Amino acid sequence: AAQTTMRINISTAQNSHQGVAIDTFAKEVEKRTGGRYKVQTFYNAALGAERESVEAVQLGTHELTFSSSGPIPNFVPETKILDVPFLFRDKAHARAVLDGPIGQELLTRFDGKGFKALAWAENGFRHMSNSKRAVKEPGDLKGLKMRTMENPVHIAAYKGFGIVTTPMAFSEVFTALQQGTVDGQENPLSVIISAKFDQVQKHLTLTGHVYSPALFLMNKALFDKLPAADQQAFIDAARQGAKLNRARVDEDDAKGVADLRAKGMTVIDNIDKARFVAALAPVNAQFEKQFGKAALEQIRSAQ
Ligand SMILES: O=C(O)[C@H](O)[C@H](O)CO
Repeated sequence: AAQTTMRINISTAQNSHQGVAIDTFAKEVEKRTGGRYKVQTFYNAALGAERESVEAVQLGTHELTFSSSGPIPNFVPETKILDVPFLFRDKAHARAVLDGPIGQELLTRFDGKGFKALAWAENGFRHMSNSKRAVKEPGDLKGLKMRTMENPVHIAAYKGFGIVTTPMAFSEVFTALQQGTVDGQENPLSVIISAKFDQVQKHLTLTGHVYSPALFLMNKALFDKLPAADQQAFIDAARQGAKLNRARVDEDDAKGVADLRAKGMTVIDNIDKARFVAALAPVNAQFEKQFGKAALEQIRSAQ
């Protein structure tokens, strides 16, 4: 029987929340299509880091990618609202928003930019790490040189803390931290652990300053050529991928502080979040003007 082999990649390790996502997706696609579609999985930025990969999928040089929302505004501007600091109360809030009508509407914004966005998934809440000093209050961030993703909302937000930002593809981060080009970076525990950033970062604070969604993306032309039953199979495979992805994030978050302490990191997990929110007031006010009160309240009031 005719079979098609496609490729999907991530910037992170096979042994991570995102590796679980794409391995689960590949297994489900094969099962739900009775072997007529197979998906080869690639890790650690093989086939490109996130921005390059989203571009590649748009071009069609490979078929699929799983990416955080970080580089997405370079392609689909509507997702920026999700990247606002301190927008989501907790993972349940974020997941409910993305799975429900608000997130579905955002998926439709990908169609006109040459993707099928199969499903929302999760990277996690992001936390600040660095080599220089323990961060116990927002003032401790001032002057730190921090790598960021290629995301305009994060860059503006972190400048609000007095951080000196440098956007970089994820594939360059470990080496930049090791060499001291930047003092630090920010990422969920799922990434910090799987990327072994404990080896090149002494300090971590659970600032939880933004929620980082992720997405399964497919080249639109390729998706549209799938038979209808197979389109449905790919969507359902992605949703199952998101389920196991989120479960792994939950496990990582539950055990991660003890794990990273055992590995030698000084992890500050007791901070006054209100103080960090207050520090961003000027930039918060700009985001409120940018996205509008209705859209931000629509998300904040979701339950
Ligand atoms: O820091 C980043 O670039 C991302 O969190 C990473 O590629 C996983 O999605």
